[PDB]
Amino acid sequence: LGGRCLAFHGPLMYEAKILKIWDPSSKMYTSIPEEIINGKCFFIHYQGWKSSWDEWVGYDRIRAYNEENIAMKKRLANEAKEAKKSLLEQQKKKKL
DNA sequence: AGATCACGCGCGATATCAGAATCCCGGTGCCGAGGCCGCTCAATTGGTCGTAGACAGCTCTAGCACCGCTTAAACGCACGTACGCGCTGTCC
Repeated sequence: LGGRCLAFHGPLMYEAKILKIWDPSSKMYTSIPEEIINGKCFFIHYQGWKSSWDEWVGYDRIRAYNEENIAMKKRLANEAKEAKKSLLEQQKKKKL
């Protein structure tokens, strides 16, 4: 509770802080979409964003705040920007 | 080669998907304002006396006015150069 974590949104990562941890067994959260209500999900406030973007995320969309996940986030950002540059270059080439 | 139609790209406008901040509407508790009461000090009433200001007469200084010359300064004109202003790009 309150620890730092990395969360999925699209093909990119975003640093977030856990505000609520949901325990489906006891039906309570320590301080919900049906597809994650059954399992242990977490309410997270994303670093660098407003409270309006706070959301519940399951285990699939979350990762521990470690070196490996930070590096994987950096790789995702790098491949995303590379893809955008490639798409722009392809459009430019198609234009001539 | 030129004109018309269709497709693609670029730009403008509206909408919108949102989400952000502000304004608004309602309930609530408050304390700040308006009011009444009592007391007293400052304003009003009455009177005096004296000097400050109002008024008339006179004086003469200064303001106004006028004229005429002469000549410093304003007005006018022209060339041009350098400063204002617009546009553009970069960096912070």
